[PDB]
Amino acid sequence: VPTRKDYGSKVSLFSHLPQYSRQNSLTQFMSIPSSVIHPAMVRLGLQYSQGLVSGSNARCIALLRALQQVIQDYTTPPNEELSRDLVNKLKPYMSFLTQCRPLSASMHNAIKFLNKEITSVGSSKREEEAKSELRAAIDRYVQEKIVLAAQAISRFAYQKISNGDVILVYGCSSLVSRILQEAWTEGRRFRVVVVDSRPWLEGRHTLRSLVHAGVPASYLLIPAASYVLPEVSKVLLGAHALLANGSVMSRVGTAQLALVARAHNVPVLVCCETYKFCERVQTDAFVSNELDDPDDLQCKRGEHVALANWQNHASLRLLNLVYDVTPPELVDLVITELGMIPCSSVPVVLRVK
Amino acid sequence: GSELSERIESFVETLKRGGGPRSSEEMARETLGLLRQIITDHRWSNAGELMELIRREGRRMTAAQPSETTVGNMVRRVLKIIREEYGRLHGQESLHKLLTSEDFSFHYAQLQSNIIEAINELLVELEGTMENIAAQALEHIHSNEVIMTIGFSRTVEAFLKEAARKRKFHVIVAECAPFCQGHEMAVNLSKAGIETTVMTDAAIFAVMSRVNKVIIGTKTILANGALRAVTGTHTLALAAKHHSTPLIVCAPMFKLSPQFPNEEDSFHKFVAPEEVLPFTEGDILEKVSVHCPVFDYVPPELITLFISNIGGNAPSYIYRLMSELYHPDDHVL
Amino acid sequence: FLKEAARKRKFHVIVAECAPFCQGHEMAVNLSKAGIETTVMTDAAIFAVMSRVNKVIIGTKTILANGALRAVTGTHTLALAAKHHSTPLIVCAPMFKLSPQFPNEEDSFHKFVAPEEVLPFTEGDILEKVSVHCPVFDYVPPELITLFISNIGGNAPSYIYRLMSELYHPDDHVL
Amino acid sequence: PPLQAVLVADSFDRRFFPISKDQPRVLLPLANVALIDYTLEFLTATGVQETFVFCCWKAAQIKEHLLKSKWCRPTSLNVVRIITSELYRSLGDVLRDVDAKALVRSDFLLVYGDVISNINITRALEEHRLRRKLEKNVSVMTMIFKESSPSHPTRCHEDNVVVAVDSTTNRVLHFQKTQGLRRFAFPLSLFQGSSDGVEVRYDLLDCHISICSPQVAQLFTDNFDYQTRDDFVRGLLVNNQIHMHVTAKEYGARVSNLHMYSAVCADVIRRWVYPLTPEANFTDSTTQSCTHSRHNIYRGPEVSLGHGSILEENVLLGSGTVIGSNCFITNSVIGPGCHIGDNVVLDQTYLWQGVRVAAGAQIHQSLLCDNAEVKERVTLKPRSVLTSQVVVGPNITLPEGSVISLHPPDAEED
Amino acid sequence: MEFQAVVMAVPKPLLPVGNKPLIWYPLNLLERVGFEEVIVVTTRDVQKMKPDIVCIPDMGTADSLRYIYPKLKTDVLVLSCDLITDVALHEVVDLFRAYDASLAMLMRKGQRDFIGVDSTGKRLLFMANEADLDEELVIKGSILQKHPRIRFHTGLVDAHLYCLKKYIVDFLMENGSITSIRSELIPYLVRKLDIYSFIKQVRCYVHIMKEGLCSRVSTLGLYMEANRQVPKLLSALC
Repeated sequence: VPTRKDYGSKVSLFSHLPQYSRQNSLTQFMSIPSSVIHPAMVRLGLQYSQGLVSGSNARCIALLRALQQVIQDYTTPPNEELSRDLVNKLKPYMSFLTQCRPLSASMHNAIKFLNKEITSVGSSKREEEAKSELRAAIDRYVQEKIVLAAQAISRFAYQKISNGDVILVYGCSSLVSRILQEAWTEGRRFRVVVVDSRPWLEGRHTLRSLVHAGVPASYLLIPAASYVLPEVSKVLLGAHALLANGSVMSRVGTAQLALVARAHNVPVLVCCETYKFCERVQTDAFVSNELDDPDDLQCKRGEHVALANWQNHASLRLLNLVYDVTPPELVDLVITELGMIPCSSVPVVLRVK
Repeated sequence: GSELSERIESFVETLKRGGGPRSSEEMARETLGLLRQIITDHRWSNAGELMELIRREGRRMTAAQPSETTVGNMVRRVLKIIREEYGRLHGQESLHKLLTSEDFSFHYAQLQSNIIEAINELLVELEGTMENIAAQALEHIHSNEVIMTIGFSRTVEAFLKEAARKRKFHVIVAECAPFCQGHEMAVNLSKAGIETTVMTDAAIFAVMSRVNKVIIGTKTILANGALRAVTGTHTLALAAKHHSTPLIVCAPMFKLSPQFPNEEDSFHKFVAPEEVLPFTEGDILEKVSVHCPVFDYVPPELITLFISNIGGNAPSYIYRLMSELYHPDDHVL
Repeated sequence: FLKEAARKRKFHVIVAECAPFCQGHEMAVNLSKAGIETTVMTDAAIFAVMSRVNKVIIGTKTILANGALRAVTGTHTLALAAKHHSTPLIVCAPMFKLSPQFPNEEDSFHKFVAPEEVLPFTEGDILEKVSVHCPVFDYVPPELITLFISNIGGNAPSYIYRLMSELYHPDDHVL
Repeated sequence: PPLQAVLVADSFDRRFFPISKDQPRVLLPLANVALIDYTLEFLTATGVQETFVFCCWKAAQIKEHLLKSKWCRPTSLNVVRIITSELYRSLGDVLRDVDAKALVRSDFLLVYGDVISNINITRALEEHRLRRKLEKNVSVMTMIFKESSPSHPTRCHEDNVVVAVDSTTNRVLHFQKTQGLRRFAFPLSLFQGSSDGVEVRYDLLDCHISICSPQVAQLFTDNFDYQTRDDFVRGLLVNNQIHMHVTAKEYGARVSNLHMYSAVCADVIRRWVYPLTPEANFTDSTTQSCTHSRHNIYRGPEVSLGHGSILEENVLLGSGTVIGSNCFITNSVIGPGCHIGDNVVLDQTYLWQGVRVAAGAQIHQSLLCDNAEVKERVTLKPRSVLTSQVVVGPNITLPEGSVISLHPPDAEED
Repeated sequence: MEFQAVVMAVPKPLLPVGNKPLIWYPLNLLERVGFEEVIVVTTRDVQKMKPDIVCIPDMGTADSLRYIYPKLKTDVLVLSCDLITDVALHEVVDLFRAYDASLAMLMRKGQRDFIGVDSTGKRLLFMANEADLDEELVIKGSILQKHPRIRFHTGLVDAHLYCLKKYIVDFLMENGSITSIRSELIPYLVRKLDIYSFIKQVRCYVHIMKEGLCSRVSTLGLYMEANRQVPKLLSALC
């Protein structure tokens, strides 16, 4: 498998991060009937590259379904044990998926759990029995780590929402949308303020999700967040990962919103599951991040595009960050499936399980 | 002559309907010229009638557009000039005056002439303001420094392009989401080879830990040292205060307004929601409230320095500069 | 840490020599021997250049039970300067530097040495009326620390209380 | 050459019949401002220097309102010429009279008396002038469209059209109305000329704005059976070409019925037709001054809001109003000089000048015209219309779709 | 595996195009991109990767695809014997993998059939024949409601390169009322027992090159044009 090529000139501060282009892909230098990589893995990597699956739990679910299909299509070779052979076989697939798009924390945790489950397979176990048990374990993981873990968080966040509240959300989040919909269904009467940002503009995925539910929702961009915050009662933010030092790694417009919310005495709430907890730490968005396609910053304002041909200018760089890190002092409450714990109890949950 | 009437009406509709002079300097220049033409092409025996008609014109101009404070600033400057000339040809409130202590009905012939000449000097000062801010570039920018700016400002652009001919540093431009005018400034800076970078507003805090100094401009400055800047600037000021990063403001003298932050619900400029949410969304536009404020308020405690044509000052001294430009009786106009 | 991070990256290193024991010069020479673009400065300038520093990385003699530090003198000033500019402060310390004691043994926390290092003996008759103190160590509060790097990985100060409970017994704190 | 315009004030239809038999449609207050005022402001903002207003139905009221307006002042740059005639029957007659009098000399503007828009027709005008320079006499008319959605409240009504335009050169090859059509039929000759790029567009909101040529009036004079613009467009394609221009960052809509009026008013109050906002006072009048406040709250001079009342959403309160206690007014427009009682709940209503409402009323999605009175304990269901001088008795709950005026046969009497 | 290449030749596949067999051009296209095995459905006299020749005793495309139904086990890649092109095959299957399309066809521009491609250029919405239309073109209302912009093409040439799923093959096998899939099944698949019962919606995508050979020979003029312009194709290929 050939390595993916870099596109454009990266920033000096982010020169250690890969920057790819959505237009080009690796499937041009691969077999049409895939042989080295599994066809399901190739489809998943193409969907990750084209941006068809652009979430956090959705990416993990798609990866787990592709892994289930691979295990179902897996056949152990002679003279080899399944425990080592499957682990050695699933490594190039993860390398190709990382080449397509940098993996998320949920995907890393799922890969680690599946590797542990495969390594913990006995030798005397039959092939079909082991494959069926692995599929059942993946199904139970999906059930009790995403589906069952969201209902507990929705039930815990219901007692924190009161009548007449003004909740401010940001971007697109499955857990936040589910919590708001269930709170409106239970009987709570409030209104939501949706904040969005360029170039993904995924906040509209939540806005039209609330109007279809009946919740009165407003829409505005992230530069106008300090104007609407004086009327906001509480801020509900989604988390892509909770680091071992209490910091919150999420969409690039999260730490800024939490900082501006602190200046207005607005409590900041973070919702995340226990399967997204990382044992690693991070103090700034410079050591580990993701550089998306820099051609997405181009916008047509008026008649022409100011960034139509930015490659001609030598000293012109286009930075398109994806993730950012929020310090623990800006987070007031963290809602998980175990209960409402402070932002400093992240290692404890990492130690219990 | 009715030519002045046509000019006044055209200027009023140009301010009220859309954007006329796309630069504060040209706006102040045309305001000063129109006020001079009003002073010349009108009959006033004493200074009282002239002051009254100038006040009425400035009031109707500010009623055409409340956010365009440069017109009101120029009107109040002309009023103050008339006041000094009348006081000089005839013969502020403080504790000394309150312990050791007037109408404009008298008539003078050459007075008008003097006033004209006074306006004249102000005119020339205009074509200095920009460079009078640019010449102080090397005194606030050293080599190998990371600088962040937001939006498109001619003053900050001149500052950076004048500091780059002898130094070399890093410049980051955060484009505003409603009006992405930072791309034009980024291209104009990269055309001079300054190693410019482009980013969004959501990342303003993310890279804030790797910025040594922030340099911005504004639309107008309040009497308490506050700022009426483009939206997203309050977030930048908060991020700079969180990391203790100095924030420099490049603004000339004609951007000082004696008004105080007490005119809420009209401080920000609201435009059509087409910029934030497009019209092709569908049926959801009937139940979603979309607001697109153009300007925002920046408190004085988040500012470190003010660079103007007179030099560098602190916000805690702005109250004096106002007293040296406008009269306390012309604050309400 | 610095000589292992320099074989694949290139960055700027500044070393502030302590006034009583100028041991920062040796570290500066050892770093410059590997080509890391090292700079030497005094303690009085620690704040002066603090506006142009992205990260501070230090070590310590021991770590208290509440996450505090017993570091070399002048480190509390560095922590205050890093907190003033919101600069992250990283602490490299192994597991054998954790002490269950709490900051309640004042008047003996710092190590006092002969005043010869601060004021020389050849000053004259003024040495009989001048009180000279040369403390070697100083106390650093836990709220001025951002991260702790140890052989087990990266942790926060607000978790140090657990690590102690995983290393020592509550009946052996007084010894 | 100076840009001219032809403003057809009289809308030859009876969509507002219960309100049309008393006052013309171009004088109905949308946001306390007449629609003809919005049209004149749109014409003057784009650079029109001469306008020909044709009035047939109730021409005296429109004429005096125009003479009392700002565009008829000697200091205005857009000269308004009121040309009233008593035997006008359709837009075709107006265009034939224009051709007879030879009023226009170049590419002029064709709009109706009720067109709310902030479109600046310069790019479209330049394209229409450049296209007419290459060809001899092609491109006789250029229609203005707006990109929209088939689910938008403004683009779901009779005016839903579907076109088959050439993407290389914007030219209308087919035009038809989708009134009660489950499927659309397109002729096969459309793919005879280019056969490379031909697209069917269904996301175009008809703004009823046209940049026409003097040949349009001649074609209307030749074909005497032509009545409206749609007939001309449909008859010219089956036999000269018709091009189009689409805008995406500007607003344009023609009020034709009640729900279109509601959508246009809701867009105007929500600043969708900026800079034409209620707080801007583009009419330059002293009785329409207003102040803008959070959540798009428009407050006139001396509104006298009572204690306990809540303004929750986009509202407009005129001058001389007075509101009682514990009121709930939202998403509604209140005309000048109104008297609201206590515990009144107004939502999506439109109260004109002189409307008096007693305490205890619940009005949702209803129109109350001038001098409308509501007694105590009255509930108005949505889509209820109350014309002028209508006083509904107390303890009476009107059903949905109730239209009551002083005239017997329209829908109901007093 | 992932696909199963099937080439039907129902002679023309033995016509010398550069002193080479005609059917050799698709077979060369099938190789250089995986495909270590191919199925060939040809006549009795047509005899010579690992080709799997099948002899057919009309027998059009559909009843030939359903004639080898017990041999197909995965998604099918149906081509024709008379086809010369330089297309990157991945550009087609990239519409079959990412979007999980039920049908992915390859076409080109011609230097009668109405093809309603949407704005993005990939999704296929309308596909009709001039012979089936009586007087005018009829478009449904929901199709225009979901997609307000439909760009129509008429000067396109079909390459008979179709990537199809397995339930479509099951539909063709169970329903013996469809022949010449290119003229009967593709407009039925674009039109959205039915296929929904066999799915365990229906999406059709089309790829266009506009800058390639993509020439399916069917007459004397096309044959001579392929003969004339195959030289530098071989210079870039061999």
